Amino acid sequence: RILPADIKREVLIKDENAETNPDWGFPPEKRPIEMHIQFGVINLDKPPGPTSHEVVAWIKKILNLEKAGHGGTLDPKVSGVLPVALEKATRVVQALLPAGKEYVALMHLHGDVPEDKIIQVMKEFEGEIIQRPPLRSAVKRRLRTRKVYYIEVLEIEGRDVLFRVGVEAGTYIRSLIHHIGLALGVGAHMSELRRTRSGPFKEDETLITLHDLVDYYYFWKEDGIEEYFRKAIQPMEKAVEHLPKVWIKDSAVAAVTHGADLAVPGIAKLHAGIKRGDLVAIMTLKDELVALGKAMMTSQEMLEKTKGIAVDVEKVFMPRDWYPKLW
Amino acid sequence: KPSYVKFEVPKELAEKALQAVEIARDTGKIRKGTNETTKAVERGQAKLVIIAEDVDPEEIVAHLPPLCEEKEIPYIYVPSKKELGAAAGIEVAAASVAIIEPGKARDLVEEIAMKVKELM
Amino acid sequence: FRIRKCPKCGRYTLKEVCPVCGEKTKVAHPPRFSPEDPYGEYRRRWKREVLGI
RNA sequence: GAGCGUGCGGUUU
RNA sequence: GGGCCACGGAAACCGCGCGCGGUGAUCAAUGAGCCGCGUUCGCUCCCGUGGCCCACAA
Ligand SMILES: [K+]
Repeated sequence: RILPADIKREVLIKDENAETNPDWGFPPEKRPIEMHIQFGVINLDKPPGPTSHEVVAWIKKILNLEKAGHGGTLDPKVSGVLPVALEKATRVVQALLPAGKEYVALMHLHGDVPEDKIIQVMKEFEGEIIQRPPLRSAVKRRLRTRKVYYIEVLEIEGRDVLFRVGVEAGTYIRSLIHHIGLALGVGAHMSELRRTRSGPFKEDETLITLHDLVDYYYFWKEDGIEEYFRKAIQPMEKAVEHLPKVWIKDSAVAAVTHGADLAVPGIAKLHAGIKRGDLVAIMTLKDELVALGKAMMTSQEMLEKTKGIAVDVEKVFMPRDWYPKLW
Repeated sequence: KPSYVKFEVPKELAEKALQAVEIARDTGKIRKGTNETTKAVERGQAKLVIIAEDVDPEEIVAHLPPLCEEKEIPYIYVPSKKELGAAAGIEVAAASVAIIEPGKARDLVEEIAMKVKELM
Repeated sequence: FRIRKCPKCGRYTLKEVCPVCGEKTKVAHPPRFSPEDPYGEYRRRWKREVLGI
């Protein structure tokens, strides 16, 4: 059931007295709709048929967007969770692409095998696997190792095996089913695949179909009803829910957006358990995504110290004029 | 039952619908399948449209009732798409069916049309 | 497409009735979409009626 | 340019 | 100098697949075969050019 991105995180307080000025910045649900889109992500339920790239080309043209990027590419026949980051939020996909995924798969066995055996053998595939990317591949076809975090068999009906699988980014599911078939001797192929999760993007109420997406867009554009399309688009902050965070004081925000590295005296709060080199999200006290960065200290060091660079600022999402240049 | 099903249809009326398609097939002209049925309505050649109650996903046929009301063409439902397929003379299910020429079933069609009028 | 899921439970299954909740299951994959979207207008009229809008 | 992400593979320049 | 942001680091045709329009099938009507037309996302490094800042939070 568990991906690495599921870990419990304790929020620790550095400066209890830090307050945020309501005149500064735009917390997610306070963004006018147009700004909301500018900094938005769609939790798309990809239909079977088109490629992932086509689906985004349609989204851009129908929603009148200059740019949008999707996370891990789903195959033409595969449905399910496809995060689509829009416009100024496009670069957050980088927090997603490397995160863990979950699939529901239907495997067809080429020969009869007792149900007990199937479960036995599939259980043995949890852990590391070695694979080479297939011919139909966007990536170098060289040997590599990847984690299967879990396999759960849901149902067996004769030669059909329905299962959930949690995997590291870049794990090829056809290949995995082929090797399960060989371990069983009888052989197997994949007949159906659906992505049920990518990092923080799951099958919940935020998951939206193309139909609902374009329909809600038209309810907004042509009927003047903002509500539905508003819920169709998630704040870019969602794409960062699985990441360790550090929350910063109002007086550090503009500096960080100008490419200042984050020093310890700018920190108001942080998650427990941050290690050096870890990817972190830098947040305002209003829970706005400021920037992505790399930890230079551990959680306890940031907490214990009064000076020094806490986080190397590498990707800045928040515009420079949302907070005043307080330095 | 599905949100595209606008009104309740009694079993007797539903059976009359499946019989009307049976007759209109060999003695008149029907169109079978959602694309063919939809074209018929846009072309204004449909006399009656028959929609299966068990279409999943809904979106396959969901657009028909509003498009029918737009073109002023009567529509009615039947419980089963497999059964509606059989009636259409195909060995596969059919989500919707149009009657273009009623044939030996003109009066049955006109009867169906006037009781769904009260249900509308 | 053989994969189904219960609209209530959320459970993935091959069966017509959920082995967990007991509800009638639906096909797991979303409907196919055309960029041309010929009946969007009429589908939207149905959806507007559904949504109380 | 070198890589990544379940999808792309050609032919000119 | 450095950090950050932006822009650029190929175009035009072709195929498979998928769609639309047309026609509509000896168990694919939730669309066979055929015709015509459509149809492919970004990110990370790095390098180049330009912009904003140099900010231990005061
Ligand atoms: K994968």
